[PDB]
Amino acid sequence: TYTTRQIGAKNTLEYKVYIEKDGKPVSAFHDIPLYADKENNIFNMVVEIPRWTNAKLEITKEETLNPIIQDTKKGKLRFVRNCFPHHGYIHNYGAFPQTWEDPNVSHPETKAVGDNDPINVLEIGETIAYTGQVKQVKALGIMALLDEGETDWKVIAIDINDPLAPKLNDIEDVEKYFPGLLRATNEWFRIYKIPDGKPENQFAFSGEAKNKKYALDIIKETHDSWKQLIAGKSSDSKGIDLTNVTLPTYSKAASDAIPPASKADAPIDKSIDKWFF
Amino acid sequence: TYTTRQIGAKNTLEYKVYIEKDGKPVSAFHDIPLYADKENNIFNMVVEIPRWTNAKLEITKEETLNPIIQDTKKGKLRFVRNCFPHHGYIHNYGAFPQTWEDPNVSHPETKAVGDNDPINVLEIGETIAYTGQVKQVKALGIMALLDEGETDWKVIAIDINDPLAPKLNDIEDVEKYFPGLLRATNEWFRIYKIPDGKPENQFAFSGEAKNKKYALDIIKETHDSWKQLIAGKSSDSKGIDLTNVTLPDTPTYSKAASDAIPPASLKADAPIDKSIDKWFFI
Ligand SMILES: [Mg+2]
Ligand SMILES: [Mg+2]
Ligand SMILES: [Mg+2]
Repeated sequence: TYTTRQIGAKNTLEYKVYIEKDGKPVSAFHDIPLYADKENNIFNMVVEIPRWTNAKLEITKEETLNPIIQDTKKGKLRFVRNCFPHHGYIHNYGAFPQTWEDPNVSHPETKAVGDNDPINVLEIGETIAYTGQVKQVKALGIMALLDEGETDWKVIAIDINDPLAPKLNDIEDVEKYFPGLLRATNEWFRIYKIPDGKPENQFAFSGEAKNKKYALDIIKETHDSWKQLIAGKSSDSKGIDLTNVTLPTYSKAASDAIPPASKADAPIDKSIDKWFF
Repeated sequence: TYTTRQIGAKNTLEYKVYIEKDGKPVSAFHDIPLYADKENNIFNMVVEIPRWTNAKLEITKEETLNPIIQDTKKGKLRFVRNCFPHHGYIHNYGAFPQTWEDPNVSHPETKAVGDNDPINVLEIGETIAYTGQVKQVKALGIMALLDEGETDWKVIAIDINDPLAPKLNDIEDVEKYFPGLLRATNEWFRIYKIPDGKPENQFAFSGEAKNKKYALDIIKETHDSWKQLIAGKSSDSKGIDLTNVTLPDTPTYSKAASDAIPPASLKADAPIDKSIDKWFFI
C-alpha cells in the first residue's frame, strides 16, 4: 500500500514528499514498479503536480530516495505561470517510475538527446490528483516534445478508476471525449516557459499525438534506458542518486534514515495569480 | 474601512459572509456606496466569487443585511462546473451595490425583464480577489447577457490598483492587453450552465462588448431602479430585505440591525466533493 510522507510546508524550500510502501520510504524513481499489471499494460504513475496548480513539484534526481520537492532556479522556488486561457498545469502531471530519457544518446524520432528525467505522463481524468500519489493508468498515446531542444516525450494516460476509462483505449478516443484537449496540450507545452523568458518549445511530427502501440514502444525503450542506468552501465549517469530499498547502489538502510513526517501550505506570492497573454 | 465577518466553514450550508464597516455589519446590497469617487466614475465592487473557483457564493437579497451565502439548487450547494478550456469563473466576479436589474419592466436593449439582482461585474485584473472584498474599479465596457431569458448585463471592470489600470480606459484597451479574454467571456456565459442541464444562454448585440460610455448609462439605469426599490416605491420588491444601516431617508433604515448579527465563527474551508473537479467538454 502506497502513502505519502510530507516534510515541511508546501511552497517552501524545505518541502519534500517521500512515497511510502507499507509505511516505509522507498525511492519514487527506482522502487515503484513501472507495471502494476504488465500483461494488460497498466502502469504505475507517480503524480508530481495536480491539475490547475503552479508549484513545479518533481521527483528529484540528486537526493536519496528521490523525494518530490519544488524545483528551484538559483535559489528561488519555481512556479509555472498562468498562460491564458490555461490555469497552471492542465493535466495531472507526473512520471512513470523506472524510466529515463537517456541524455547520452540521440533519439532517432526527434534528433535530440533525452532530458535526463523519468518519462513524463499527462493524466487526463476528471479527478484532481495529489502530489506523491501512485495511481494506475492506461496509456492512450504519446507526443514528442523538444523541451528547449531535448527529447521530452509526454505520454497521454487515464486513471483506470476514471468513469470514462472503459471507453478510452487509444488516442482517437481522446478526440471523442475530450475535444480540444490535445490542441490545448500542444499549445501549453509550446508556450508555458515564455513568461519565464525562455523560447517557445516545439514538437516533432507537427505536434501529432502518436497512438498507443507507439507509446508502449517508447515507454519500454525508456524503461530499458533505465535498466542500463540503474545497473551503473552508464557512459554518464549525470549525478542522479541511484539508491533503492526493495531491490549495487542498493541500500536497505536508506528507508530508516528518512526523517519523520511533518505543516500547512505556505502562502504563494500574489504574482503567481497573474494571467499572461 | 471594509472588512468581512465569516460565520461557519466555506463550502457548507451554514457559511455566511457579512461586509463590515468599523467592525460592524452593513448591508452588502444597500449600504456600500455605488461610487467610491463619483467625479471620476470609480465604483465600489462587492466581490462574490474569486477567479478560478466554483462555489457560487452570492449576496443574499432575502436575508437581513444581505450577507453572501452559497447559492443552492433544490437544497444542495451549488458549484459552477468547469467547462473546458475554463477553470471555474474566469474573472473575479460579483456586483455593484445599490443597483438592481428591475424584474418588473422589459428592458429596451434586450426586450426582457431583469434578473432581479444587482448588476454583475467581471473584474479582469491579475490578483485573485476574495469573497466579501470591496474593491475600487473603473468600468471599461459592458455585455448584454440574457441569462435564462433575463436581462443580466455584465460590466467589464478593473481594480484601480492593478499595474495596468492607467493603460485601461475603454473596451478596446481590454482587447489590446487581454487578447482573447472578451471572446472567452462571451463563451463562458453562454455555456456555464449546460452542465446543469440548462440551455445555452444568448447575448444581445451578437455578444458585442459596448464601450465605457454605454456601460455608465446602464449602470445609472440600474442605480435608479435601486433608488426606487430602497425608497419602498417598486411595484413589486420580490420579498427583498431592504433593511439598511446608512440610509436614514428610507422606510427600512435601522442602525441597530447591525447589533443583531452574530459574531464571526470562522472555521477552516470544508472539503468539496470530488465531482466538482470534473472538466466538462461541451
Ligand atoms: Mg525540469
Ligand atoms: Mg521531462
Ligand atoms: Mg445577474
